[PDB]
Amino acid sequence: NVKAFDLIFTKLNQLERVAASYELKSCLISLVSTEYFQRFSNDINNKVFELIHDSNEKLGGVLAVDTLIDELPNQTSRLANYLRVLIDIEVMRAAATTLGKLAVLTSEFVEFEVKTCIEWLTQEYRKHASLLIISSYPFVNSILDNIWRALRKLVIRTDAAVTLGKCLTSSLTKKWVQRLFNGCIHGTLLVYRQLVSLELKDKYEEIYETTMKHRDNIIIRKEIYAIIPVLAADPKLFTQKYLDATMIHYLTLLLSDKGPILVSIGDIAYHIGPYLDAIVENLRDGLETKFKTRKEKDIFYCVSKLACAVRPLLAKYLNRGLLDASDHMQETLLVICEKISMEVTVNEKLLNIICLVLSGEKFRPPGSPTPMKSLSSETARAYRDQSLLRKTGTLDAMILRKALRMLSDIKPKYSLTEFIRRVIISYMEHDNMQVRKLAALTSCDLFVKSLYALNVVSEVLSKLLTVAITDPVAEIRLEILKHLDRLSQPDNTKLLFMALNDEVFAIQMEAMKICGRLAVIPSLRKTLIQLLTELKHSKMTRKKEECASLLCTLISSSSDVTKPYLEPVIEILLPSAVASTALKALGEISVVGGEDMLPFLDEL
Amino acid sequence: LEGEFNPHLPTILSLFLDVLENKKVVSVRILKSLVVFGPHLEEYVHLVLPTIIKLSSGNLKKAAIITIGRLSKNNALEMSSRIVQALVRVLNETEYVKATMNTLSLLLLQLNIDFTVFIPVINKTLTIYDRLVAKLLNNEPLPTKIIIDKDFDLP
Repeated sequence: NVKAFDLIFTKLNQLERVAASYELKSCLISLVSTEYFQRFSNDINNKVFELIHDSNEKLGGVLAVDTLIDELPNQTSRLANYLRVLIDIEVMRAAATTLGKLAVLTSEFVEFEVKTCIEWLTQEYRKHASLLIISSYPFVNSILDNIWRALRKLVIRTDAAVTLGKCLTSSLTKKWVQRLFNGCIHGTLLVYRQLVSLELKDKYEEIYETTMKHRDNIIIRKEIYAIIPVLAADPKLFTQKYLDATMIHYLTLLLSDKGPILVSIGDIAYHIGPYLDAIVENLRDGLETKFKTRKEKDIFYCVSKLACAVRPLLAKYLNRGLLDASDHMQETLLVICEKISMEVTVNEKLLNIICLVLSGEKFRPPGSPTPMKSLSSETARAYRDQSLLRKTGTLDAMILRKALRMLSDIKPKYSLTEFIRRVIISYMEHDNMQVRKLAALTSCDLFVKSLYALNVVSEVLSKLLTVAITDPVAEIRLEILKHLDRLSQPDNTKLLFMALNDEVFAIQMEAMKICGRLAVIPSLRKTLIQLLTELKHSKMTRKKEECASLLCTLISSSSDVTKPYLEPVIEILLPSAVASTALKALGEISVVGGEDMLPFLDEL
Repeated sequence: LEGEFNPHLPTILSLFLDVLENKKVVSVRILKSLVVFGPHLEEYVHLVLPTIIKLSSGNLKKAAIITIGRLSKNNALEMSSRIVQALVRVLNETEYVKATMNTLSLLLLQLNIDFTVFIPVINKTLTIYDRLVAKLLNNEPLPTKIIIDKDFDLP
């Protein structure tokens, strides 16, 4: 049972699997058995993982760390399994893992300098490990010696470096000391300039000097200087302006294309301007055609991030340009949103293939994966839907409907959920629509055919109301569905919303009694669910039914689980024989708080 | 016959309790006494029934389950759709026997609800009488025809 989902997790796509499975595992574990089972098993899988390392082991292990978290045993199993799993990316894996596990500085600093200098003798991910760990002048000196040994990977070294530089942010003097020192290598000066210009007069001066120098080994210096220039960003601004324009026009046209374009983008972010804007428009044209020849618009992204400007001419020019160019659509979405309104509304009206107003024709069978560069058509499905969500932000209805039907099944979730939320926030009102309601509930019961249906029910319940009211034959079908699928608790709340006018409460009471006589442990779980249902129901009565039921629950107070608790809770909530039960139960639970404490809270 | 509804029902609870507890005798007497009950109000019982049924003393046990259920039912639309999904998924051993038992079960208990079938139309993929009565219905009603599938029901 528990072992099942355990192995399922550990084995682990893999990531999310192990994640959710382990989450549920430790959660449902609910703290001679518990201790034993948990410790033994989990630690066995800690060794098992540390040996097995792919990353199934790793992932699930770190998950177990977080779960066991949510100090002695902590750091114990931490260093144990981590070092057992640590001398690809498993380095950074256990790095971050143990990092948050510890602090999210002794044995920490110990093993830090130890293993770091260990792999540093010819280290990096270990440096960054202890960096994030010790993150939120031992750091100063450590980092000094480290950066020495390693630099002259240098990436992860730079990670630990910027991490320390951050952590300190007196020490500014030691930092500026090491700064002038290194200032007195490619990767070295790269990381240096980066962290520095991110987080001083002649600092920035000599920066601009060496940087603009190397500006006029390629991509290395490209990114180094670029990152430096933006971070350090009037005299600075003007020197940066000149060097920027220079290198920009240099690279484009001549790799360095986007990079200098990126540095310029960051400058604009820091920042006729319309000349540079039209130049940026041509550059964006060629860049779109660059990713197109490739197939990157990130420049357009950062440019949008810079400001709103250049007016509808250049604005809509580039709009049409990039719109005709995978989250670039999303980036563009955010951009156009941040822009103004005109082009926003425009692209909103685009909707691609195949949608527009007018008209009441060409709806259902799209049906037409019209290729362009074409597809496997499914990309494009996840993306059809994503894009749909974005554009959203009868024709609407019909289109979205047919769509949702088609791409929900099959396979992957998507459409149904999407169009669900969509039409949800779309219509009603929609003052008088038969079709809206009908199709809505239609898709609803359609959903009755997993968790999709659940969250769908959430959205639906949100929408509600007189719709679901008219439903009530079909909503009764929905009530059946509610009963059936477990867990089934999900349905409960939904059902609760359905009250007033309906004939429900009869059937409700049915279910109630059913649970009552049902009076095993899983049946107790479902029972609790039912209790909750009663709570949420919050309709009224059946008075004495409620009384006797409550009595049954009172019997059920003994042993079991917090089910009994919440049972009393909800019971009370709605809304006397009171005393005897009350006193006995309560006082007990008080005495009995240790250890349930669900029980005590309930009692309250 | 009927008494009490309750005296039965709790005793019925003891019974299903035993039922959950692979002795073929279990399954046999199970489906048997199931049919014996017939009407009416046993509900949680009926779920456990659908539940115990969802376990798939063997396949044929589960088949007979589906049958007896259909009979005594001829509501829960809940457990209906539930076990519907169950078997129809099991639907790509019993697969023949299952095809019949489930087809029949459906026709029996169903429909007036096009939903179930419509889904099950898809879910089927992969068987006639079911389909026949289904489309027939889709056009317009028709009684009986279930006698074909099963018989007793022995008084």
